[PDB]
Amino acid sequence: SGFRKMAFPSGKVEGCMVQVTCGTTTLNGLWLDDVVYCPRHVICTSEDMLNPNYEDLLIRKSNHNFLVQAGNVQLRVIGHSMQNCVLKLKVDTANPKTPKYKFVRIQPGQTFSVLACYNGSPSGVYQCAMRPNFTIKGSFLNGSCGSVGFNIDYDCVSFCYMHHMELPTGVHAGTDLEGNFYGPFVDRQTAQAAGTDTTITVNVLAWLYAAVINGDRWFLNRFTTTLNDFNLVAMKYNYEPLTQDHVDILGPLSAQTGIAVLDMCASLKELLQNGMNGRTILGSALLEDEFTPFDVVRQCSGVTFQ
Amino acid sequence: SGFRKMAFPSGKVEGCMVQVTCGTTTLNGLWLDDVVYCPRHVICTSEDMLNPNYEDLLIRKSNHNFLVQAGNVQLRVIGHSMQNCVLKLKVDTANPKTPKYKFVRIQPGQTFSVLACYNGSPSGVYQCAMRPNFTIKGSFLNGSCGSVGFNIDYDCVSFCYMHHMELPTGVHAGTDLEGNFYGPFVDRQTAQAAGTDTTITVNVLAWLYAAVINGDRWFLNRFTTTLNDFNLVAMKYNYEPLTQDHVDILGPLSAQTGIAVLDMCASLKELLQNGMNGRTILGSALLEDEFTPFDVVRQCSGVTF
Ligand SMILES: CC(C)(C)c1ccc(N(Cc2cc(Cl)cs2)C(=O)Cc2cncc3ccccc23)cc1
Ligand SMILES: CC(C)(C)c1ccc(N(Cc2cc(Cl)cs2)C(=O)Cc2cncc3ccccc23)cc1
Repeated sequence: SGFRKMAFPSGKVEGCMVQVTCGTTTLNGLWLDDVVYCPRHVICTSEDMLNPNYEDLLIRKSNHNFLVQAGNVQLRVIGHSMQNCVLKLKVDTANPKTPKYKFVRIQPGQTFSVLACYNGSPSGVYQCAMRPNFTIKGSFLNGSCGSVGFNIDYDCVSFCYMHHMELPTGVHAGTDLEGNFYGPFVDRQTAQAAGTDTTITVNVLAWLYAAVINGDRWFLNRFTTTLNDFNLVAMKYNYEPLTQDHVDILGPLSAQTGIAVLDMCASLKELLQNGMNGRTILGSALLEDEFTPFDVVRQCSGVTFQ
Repeated sequence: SGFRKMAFPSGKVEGCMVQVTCGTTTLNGLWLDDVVYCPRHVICTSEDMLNPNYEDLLIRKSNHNFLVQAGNVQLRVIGHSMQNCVLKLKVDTANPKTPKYKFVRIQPGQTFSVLACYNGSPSGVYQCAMRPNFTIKGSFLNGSCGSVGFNIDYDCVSFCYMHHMELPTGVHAGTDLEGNFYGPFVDRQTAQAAGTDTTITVNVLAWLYAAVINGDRWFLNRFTTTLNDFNLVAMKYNYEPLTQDHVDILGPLSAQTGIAVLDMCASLKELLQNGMNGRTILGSALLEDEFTPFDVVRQCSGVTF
């Protein structure tokens, strides 16, 4: 029993964190094979960040202007290039602790684990969701840039996030490991604002199934709904539209609990209309939307990573 | 900025997890130097669990009745002893991945990271508090027994918890790594229940200071309180007493924010009286009590390992 915000064990990614220094700017990099990945703004001064020309800034740097530390052991940079908003430093040494890995770009609604790092040392690990406005509600302090987000699937680490910036509301923005930003943001110090955020409907349904599996059933009801009628109500409360694909993905949880997806949709419709009436679900007074259907299955069926 | 329930990186503990099998029972063990630690109930049948005599059950075992697996590597057991409710299996090989470590017993209110494991493989990591009733609100399924709780300071892992059992409310009970149970619990399938749980007051105050540090002050008020008047009110909402020791521990956060401890106590009294009125504090509609004052400082000052 029990249901907790659960991160993947961080060990395989701990092996890959390094410190990258360029001038008086120190942040985190990700060392895989003979390449170190980090945000390209590492080459920028505070004054540079206002209107940076990254091509021109990089053209002026040599390999030896970049100090890479792996624990307290110096890696020699033998090459540098830019892919979109990430810097790739080629180093003389392949990382012996390099795990099996892919670079994956995730969809809004999908979750991942963050290894928060400072000076190339891991501080801590937590679970996050890519919001529909392409931001994450993280815990990052000055020096966290180059901290990575990952999912572990079977034997393989899937890196999906690199941290670049904090927005003025205190939410966070970054890229995939190919340097492509999630959301309509740029790596410049300029007025940038998170768009209006919505609730991740398929995840709230997943979390209601988690509640049922943990013996909390007060919200279930005799009513049903069509997909269309559910979406007409849900959109009024700033909930993402629920697709047929969402319904199919919730198939395994529906089968395990014996509650049809559209019956759980009918339960949610009444919760949105009526509220909770001062009751709670899995120790929360709000409807939680940062657990995916896979997250609920993994934690409720005890899948491990080796 | 931002504030999140944060576990310690689990790498140093991942290196130490093994599978222990005895008969039809498989659970997790902790391999440090040439010893494997696991719950002693590994030597029990389902029938054995109501009134086991562990001295009698253990004296009937040989070294080779214990199958220890570290990945694909069979470890040979060359000895076994019992310390309270943990089994210590002596193995032929010292763990090359053994970190610097200590065995510590924590107090109620203190937090730690859990590496949840099945068949000696890590599933997941989360942050926990030892509740005042000496239980933890974990996420553990059959096979999780021998999963460990830890705090990391510098390079040193301090192991404070081993998982033994699930209570009927769905909360969890276990031991320190000397085999002494937290609370009045025993390793028998006899009926035992969690005592009435209370809110960890000093941690709620710590978390209110975190909210201030992250630029949220809507919940503050013009009032103060005496310690005694705070405790008479907070006990009526099932909150732990706040001691002078608790007040002193909140000293650094009080100094950093310029909000006196008893002023924050006054704020908490009104939050319990009024609720949130459809607002949140650090993205929560409830008052969070699983962050210690040290946890708030660590996460707001960016400490690494
Ligand atoms: C390298 C230089 C000059 C040094 C630098 C680099 C990055 C930052 N910023 C601002 C921006 C980054 C992007 Cl990308 C667009 S604005 C940050 O957001 C850094 C940052 C990231 N995460 C959490 C933060 C918390 C506090 C302060 C800054 C934080 C500022 C200076
Ligand atoms: C060895 C044998 C038969 C194999 C065995 C060993 C232990 C268990 N128990 C019951 C107890 C443990 C303790 Cl200590 C007292 S009762 C558990 O509580 C296991 C357990 C732990 N954590 C989560 C659980 C969730 C569901 C079911 C059991 C869970 C049952 C069988």
